[PDB]
Amino acid sequence: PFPLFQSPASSSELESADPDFYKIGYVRRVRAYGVEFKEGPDGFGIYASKDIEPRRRARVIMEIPHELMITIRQKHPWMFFPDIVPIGHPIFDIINSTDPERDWDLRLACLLLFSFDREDHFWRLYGDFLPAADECSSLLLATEEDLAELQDPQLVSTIRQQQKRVLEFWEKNWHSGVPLKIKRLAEDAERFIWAVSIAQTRCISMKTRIGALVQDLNMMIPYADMLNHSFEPNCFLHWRPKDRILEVMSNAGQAIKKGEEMTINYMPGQKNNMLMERYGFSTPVNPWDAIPFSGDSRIHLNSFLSVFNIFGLPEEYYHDSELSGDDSFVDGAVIAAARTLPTWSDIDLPPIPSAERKAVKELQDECRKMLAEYPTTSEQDQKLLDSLSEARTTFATAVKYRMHRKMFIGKIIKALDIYQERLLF
Amino acid sequence: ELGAGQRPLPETMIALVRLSGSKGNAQRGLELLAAMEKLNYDIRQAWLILVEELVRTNHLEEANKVFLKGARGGMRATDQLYDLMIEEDCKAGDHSNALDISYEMEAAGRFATTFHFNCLLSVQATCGIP
Amino acid sequence: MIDRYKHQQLRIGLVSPQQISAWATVGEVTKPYTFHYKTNK
Ligand SMILES: Nc1ncnc2c1ncn2[C@@H]1O[C@H](CSCC[C@H](N)C(=O)O)[C@@H](O)[C@H]1O
Repeated sequence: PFPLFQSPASSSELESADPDFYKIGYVRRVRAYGVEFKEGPDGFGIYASKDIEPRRRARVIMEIPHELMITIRQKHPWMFFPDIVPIGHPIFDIINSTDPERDWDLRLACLLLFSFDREDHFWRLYGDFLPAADECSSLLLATEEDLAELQDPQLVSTIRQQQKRVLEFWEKNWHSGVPLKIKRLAEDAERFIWAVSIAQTRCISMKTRIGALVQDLNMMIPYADMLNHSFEPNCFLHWRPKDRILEVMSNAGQAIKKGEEMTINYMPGQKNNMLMERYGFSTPVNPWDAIPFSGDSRIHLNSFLSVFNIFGLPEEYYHDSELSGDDSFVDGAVIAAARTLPTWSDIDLPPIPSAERKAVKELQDECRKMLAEYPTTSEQDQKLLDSLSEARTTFATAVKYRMHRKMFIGKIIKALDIYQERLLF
Repeated sequence: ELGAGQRPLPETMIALVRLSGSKGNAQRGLELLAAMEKLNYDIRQAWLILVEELVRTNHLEEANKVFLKGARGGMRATDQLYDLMIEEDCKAGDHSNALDISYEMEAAGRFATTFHFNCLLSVQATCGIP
Repeated sequence: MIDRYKHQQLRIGLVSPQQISAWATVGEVTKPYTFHYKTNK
């Protein structure tokens, strides 16, 4: 059992990030504790370097000083903290000539381009680790080929509406008569589209106390956007006001195993269409995805909730792991079914299994129709992705969005199937 | 059901405590809630219904015992329950329990708005000490 | 945020002769004496 006798000497897609990535932040008083940055074909990501033994309170994971971020108030007037825009600079007129509630992304894009031009700004170095125009997964960069494949008239209309708004803003504020200090920020219309895409896909709104002032800031925190999204996060963002440090803290009393990814929820609860519009990604396990349904047929959700060990109020629906034992089927996807499915419930009225069985097939009779509405199948799309070897990443996300929606329909079909038979016991 | 030897369904457990709350049997209600925790279930959601039922059946004094005991545990009640429970106590002249409940709400992550203070003032204005 | 209320009134005032008697309840003093010179009593 001696170390000499013991001879210790997968996950190939994930490689350790460039050491300079953490080093350029480390010199700026950025500390990451027990975690390391790994990159792959999907992108960056923070993965634990060791087992995180749970404590009484939340454990500090990362610290980001304020001076490394780009922050702008959500509400007029537009004041920038770690103030980088000089007084009288023409870029402020562009920022100030924006919609107070619709053009939050545009105001961040102007600051983002302005920061890249500044020589002393930290983001001119951190900008090299941002995804390029092709690598970014934002739908704002997608063309009609990916949008048509997306198969969502509502989502496509919104995306094409944003593209016109962003492009026309660049045309108005980047004509031939602008000063060179403004022209060099966006030499072509395409770059400004990429700037807005980064702003939309990486803004982190938060109420922070800077000194004696409390306000809501559309922040651009570095090293913290790299955290991926999950509706059941293992860590959250906490702003420490005394030293202007943004703390990334793992949930209190939760153990993180070696190599586990650290994730935060970008939005509290939203549907995949909102995530595609904002961040350009979708999750099949979204507990907030809905689906239109006729109200004629309904079931007893209390029986449905209990059979999958789902407890709490609808605002706090969650699944219990130890009660179910293993239950590999139950996930966040079926939790959304508890909300989007038409249901009925009285004080304590037990349901009629035959009537529900009469309706479960009738419910599933409708469920096969939506899958038939989409010409492709859930497995057909993912098979295409594996076969696909040369395409834009927005095309893959558009495939994933319709695949996740189709699986969400596929998941509930199985969910009603197991629910129907389990109702007998 | 216990004699047969299988775990009762949560819906059955929820119906039990609600029935106890309808008759105001506080001792029975808390005993069943302890069983759920011993059965490793979500006591909080059932605990809300039992407290509401006691208030519904005008068993306010018993409701204070159940609500406070859950409040000291750490579970957070709904916004409606805090508003309902505080207002009933102040209508019944139970500022001592209402103030204690309000403190538990503050520790629960919800801050007393103007509505909650108005309920407390309705009783303090009659104490004779401005 | 509910302040932890702590009301402590500290009143002062003239005392009625009855309450003076209440302090001595019987504590009537008549002899202008003290410890005895010899017996120390
Ligand atoms: N849970 C998740 N699943 C899939 N993609 C995700 C994700 N969370 C974040 N992303 C990706 O990251 C973008 C948000 S910015 C997050 C940084 C990014 N993950 C990176 O590696 O640099 C999304 O548009 C999406 O492309």
